[PDB]
Amino acid sequence: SMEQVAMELRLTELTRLLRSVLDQLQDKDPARIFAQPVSLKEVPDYLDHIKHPMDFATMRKRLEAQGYKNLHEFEEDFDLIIDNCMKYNARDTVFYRAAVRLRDQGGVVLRQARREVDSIG
Repeated sequence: SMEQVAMELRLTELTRLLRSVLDQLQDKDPARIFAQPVSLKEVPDYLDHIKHPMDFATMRKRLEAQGYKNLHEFEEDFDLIIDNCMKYNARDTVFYRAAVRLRDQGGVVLRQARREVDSIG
């Protein structure tokens, strides 16, 4: 149907916008602390602590399969990155501090992405 195609073009366009958001958020992590999944070889107890691990590479895989239907889903995954780190790591660590900085810097990016998603439809 033409309607199914139109819906597919919208998903494609949302995918484009989310890729640009993802790039901008990941620039706010120049240490690449959140680039890859926490290694279960190096942190063997991690899944006893954190039930839904998340990282930028895993988001990027989802994004490229057009697996985010809306901005809310993408923000949920970004929030898991931050929130997981802030639970596993103590306040006095470079990890926790990186998460706070990412949260604070990313909020600005996400605020204008929400306006763009709404605006363009």
